[PDB]
Formats: sequence, structure tokens, C-alpha cells
Amino acid sequence: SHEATVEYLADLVKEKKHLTLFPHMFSNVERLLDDEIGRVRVALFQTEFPRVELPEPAGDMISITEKIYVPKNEYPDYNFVGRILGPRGMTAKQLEQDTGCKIMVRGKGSMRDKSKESAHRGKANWEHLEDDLHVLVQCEDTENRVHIKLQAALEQVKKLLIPAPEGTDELKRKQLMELAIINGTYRPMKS
Amino acid sequence: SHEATVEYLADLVKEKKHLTLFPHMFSNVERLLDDEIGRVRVALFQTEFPRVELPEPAGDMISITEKIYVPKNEYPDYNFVGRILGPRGMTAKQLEQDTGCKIMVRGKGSMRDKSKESAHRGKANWEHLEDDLHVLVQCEDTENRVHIKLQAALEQVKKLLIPAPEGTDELKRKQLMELAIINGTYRPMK
RNA sequence: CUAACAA
RNA sequence: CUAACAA
Repeated sequence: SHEATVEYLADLVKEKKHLTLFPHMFSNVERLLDDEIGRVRVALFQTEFPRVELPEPAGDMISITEKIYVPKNEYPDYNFVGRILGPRGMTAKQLEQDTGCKIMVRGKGSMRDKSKESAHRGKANWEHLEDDLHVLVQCEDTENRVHIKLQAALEQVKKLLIPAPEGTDELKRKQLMELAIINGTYRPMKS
Repeated sequence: SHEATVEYLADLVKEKKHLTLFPHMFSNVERLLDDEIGRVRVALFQTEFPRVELPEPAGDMISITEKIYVPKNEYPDYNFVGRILGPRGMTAKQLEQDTGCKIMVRGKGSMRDKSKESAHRGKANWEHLEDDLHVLVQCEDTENRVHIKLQAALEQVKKLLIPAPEGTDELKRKQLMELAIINGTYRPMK
């Protein structure tokens, strides 16, 4: 396997732009190239969280939701939500999958556009806007699995609520790098 | 991974040929297509060599080379070399890889074009031509490994030096079928 | 300098 | 009717 660098991915993409013009003549080799582009993307941008080992289901079904406030006040300038979510919410999805939980960002300043927020305030079904910015972590499994999963996701969400000093944020950098590619380049290179 | 069938390998070989028309546009694609051609080639035609077991290196370094003459006299029409080497030398190369040994086919008749042996016979660095066609089998390792390795290769070269009766040579059949698909003379669409 | 989830 | 290794 060729080293996964951004420079390489760019190379593969320019090739993919040309190769896809002849989808029939080159059907097999386009698939091969899609494979390699996919592999290189995963190695570059995808950061993965530890997966935990679970017993087979046994006991009652339990749904459990923990609320963890984001230390927005203590660190007023740090963008915690953006780093938890990731480009297209990819990081949150990765976390959801790896831990078997559901991640939901809620409370004041949780809406993408803070202007629209001020309108829903008080209204029914939006009562969480009265609360401070928090992450809800939620797992539903059987009595002998649900708490294992939860604790796995809690440990990760808590890590992400500790802001990283300048130039040490490996997670953030991968995110921003991918993001630059998404909205700096055209269609054949994003997603 | 796509399933490795001869129909697929053919298809990949077809594409590689079409790619010759774009000299620079698909450098990475050519390399990737080669990797896959190779992977499939191995899946279809690789011989299964018992994986020998190896002690940890202990002892003095030993380089040993054994010479095995091929019974070219007793079997004057049997292509022994062709069967030892294989298509693109891949049979020999794999034996090399599986045993840690080096395989060299030497002697009179050893050169592809015997017209050339004449030109070199008697010359320097070509003194092996004054000898009968034979196979040098060579390994270099520590003492507790080098003889294990060597016996593995020697056993297999010996096997290959016993000709097979007609149309029961599954090795020769796999070899010429790989060779056909890869040169694109055999193009199964099945 | 990320916006998923839910509606 | 397979041609590697070595120069």
C-alpha cells in the first residue's frame, strides 16, 4: 500500500476525474481506484474511538441518558461542539457507532444559527433551550450491556470537553483538513 | 476483494492493455491494476508448499550450494527447465520465496537461445557451460536454519526432476493457462 | 473552525 | 512449449 498522504489522495482524485469518463472500458480499474481512494481517505481523516467488548444480551431492556455540560464559560473561545460533531457530523457518527450510543447536543447556543434559537425559546418541544449547552449521551441495550457502552461513550465525550492547547489537536486538524477539501475543491474530491 | 476467477483475470488483462494507449494519464491506476492482477494470479495458480518450521537464528552463518544434474539423457524430450522456471519464472521465484533459497539453472542447454552458448562456451564467467545441465540450489542462513531451508528446496527440485506422464501434469497445465491468460491469447468470458 | 441528531 | 536467477 502506497503511503496515505494528502498529496497522494489529490493524485488519485485527478486520475479518478479522467478515468470515470470511460466507465465501461475501465469498469474494473475504476472500482480498484474507488477502493484505494476510500482507503486513503479513511487513513487520513477518520479518527476512531476504542470499541468495547460486550456480553451477549441478558436481562431487562434499559434506556439511559446522561447529561454533561460543556464548560463553555471556563473556556469561552473554544469551539467544543464543532469538534464533537465534525465535518457533516462525521465525528459524532463515528463515536455513535464505535460506542453504541447516541450523541445529541442541546441547550442554549446549540442551534447552528443562534438567531433562529431566540424564536423557539419557551415554545413547546424546545424546552432544552432554557438549559445551558450540554451533550446528552444515550444508550439503549440490555441490563448487562447498556452501562458498559455508556461508560465507553462518556469517557470519550468527556475527553472531547477538554480543550487541547494550540498545535496539539490531532483530531481537530484532521477535521479541518478534510473540511478544506470539502468546500475548497469541487464535486469529484468532496465526499 | 473481487472473487479470483480466470474470467476476471482475463478482464483485468484486457483493461491493462487498453491502458497502454494513455502513457501518463493513469500512472497510479496502472500500479493498482498490477497489484490486483498479481493478487488474482497468485490466488489461481500458486502452488501450496508445506510451510517449513524454523528455529531462531543460532550459530555461524553458512552459505551452501548444491548441484543437481537433470536426467536430460533418460528423458531427451522433456522440457525440465521450462517446468522448473514457469511462466515469467514465477514458479522458480515462488519456490525461492517459500524456501529462502536461490534457484539457478546452469549447464549446457541452460541458455534460452543455444546459439549464444556457442559464443560464450569456453569464455570466462561461463565455465558452467562446460558442464551438464544442472540446477544450483543455494541457501544462506545460520546453521540451525540453513539446512532446513535447503532440504525444503532440494526436495522440491528433485520432484520437478521426475517427469510426469502425459496429460496428468496439473502443474504444466496451470503454468500454460496462466501464461495464456496473461498474454491474452486465452480470454475466457464465461 | 466543523452542525450531526431530533422535529 | 513456460526462461527466471546472474553480467
